[PDB]
Amino acid sequence: MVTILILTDNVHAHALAVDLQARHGDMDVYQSPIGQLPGVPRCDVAERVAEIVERYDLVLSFHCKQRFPAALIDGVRCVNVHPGFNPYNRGWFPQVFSIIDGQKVGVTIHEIDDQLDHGPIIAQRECAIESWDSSGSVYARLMDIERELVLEHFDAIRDGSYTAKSPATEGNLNLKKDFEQLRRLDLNERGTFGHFLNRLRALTHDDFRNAWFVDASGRKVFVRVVLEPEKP
Amino acid sequence: MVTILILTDNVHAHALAVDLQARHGDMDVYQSPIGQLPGVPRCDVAERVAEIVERYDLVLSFHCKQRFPAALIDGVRCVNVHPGFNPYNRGWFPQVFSIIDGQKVGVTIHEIDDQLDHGPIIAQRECAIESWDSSGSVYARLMDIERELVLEHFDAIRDGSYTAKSPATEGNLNLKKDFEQLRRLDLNERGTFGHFLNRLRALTHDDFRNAWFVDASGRKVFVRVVLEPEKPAEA
Repeated sequence: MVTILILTDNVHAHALAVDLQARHGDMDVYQSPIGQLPGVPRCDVAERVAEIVERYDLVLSFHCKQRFPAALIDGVRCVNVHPGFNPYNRGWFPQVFSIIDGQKVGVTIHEIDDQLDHGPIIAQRECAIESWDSSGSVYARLMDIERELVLEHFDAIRDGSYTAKSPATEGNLNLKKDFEQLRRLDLNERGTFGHFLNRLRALTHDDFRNAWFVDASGRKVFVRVVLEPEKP
Repeated sequence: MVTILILTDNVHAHALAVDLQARHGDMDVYQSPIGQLPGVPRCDVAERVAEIVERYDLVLSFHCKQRFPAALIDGVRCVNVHPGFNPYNRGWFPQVFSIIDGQKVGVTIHEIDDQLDHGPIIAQRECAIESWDSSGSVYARLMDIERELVLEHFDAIRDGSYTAKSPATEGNLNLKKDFEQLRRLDLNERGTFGHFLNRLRALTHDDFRNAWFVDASGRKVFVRVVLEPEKPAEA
């Protein structure tokens, strides 16, 4: 008896959403106008507030990066699923920034307020970062944890039977621009080999061409690292 | 009429030798007692000096790492093919060391004397090192260049009709221990990002596990780098 709107542009969250839908039933699964998921219906949130409010009991977003209209937040219960450990490295690509700065990463399910990845926490779970992890390998585990956490908490999210708690501090927020500035490797920058290995593995995600430098002759060169722990 | 002994332990130099033998005829191809080339006959050079000297007119080695017996050098004309640009980064894995120090790398065909990769140069050719090269990618090009250069100068080497010239300087020599020392990445070591990238690419060679660090829990982790230049606009 609970009508749920799911919104996500993320491929892994969408696969999760499709499974929740097969199990729950009264749930629609949409992406935004800029989403790139083929065959997934599209919802322009800013233009659909009264419709969403009239039709749904709960809006459940995954990996949302754009703030919801105040009227939406007020008109219906809005919950977001974020693949970082709030309030640390809120925003873009939490694992990239955690690999670099040592703070916790994980998955957080929280009530939505007017700030990004901010607001009362319903549940969260940490994900360990190993010395040999890259962004891509942490991200993969984060997607498993996300599925594990959401499935465990689904009934309480659907029913509203939790007591959510705001984090104790504001933490820190990373935006797209903070990621873009990390991508560029300054060949002149001094630091430890550990620091440099952290930077390269933080920027390594499957075959994405994230990290780049410009060489002594003006040519752009992309870089990633392959890290392999000795078997125990 | 020139009877040649080729010695090499290297798999690419050996394929080159077999091609030379097909064209030359009067040529035997051997590896050392420690070579790992399957089906390649073995020659213990130190134990075989008198035999080599009587049977052959030229000894031509490729990538030779053990100094030749003095009586051998004196008894028969000996020439080596070394995949570095003498006199710079002589010895082990020149492209590794040149990726790090910016010195020239290449292939050098030289007369053998009593030091490693030292002795009058018959011919050499440089191999450019790109910012995106690894040891592995430079090494593959060095093997092409080696075949190019040796084929070009083979008749002259065979006939002894060249005039070899000693390099003007001693340059420098790397041994196996110098390579092994590079392998351990100290996480506390300080340097530029450029220097560190040079270190990782120098230690990247196909899938060999050359570079490693130990993390704070004592776990050993191996490291390779993948570099790819932005593709030029379509030609």
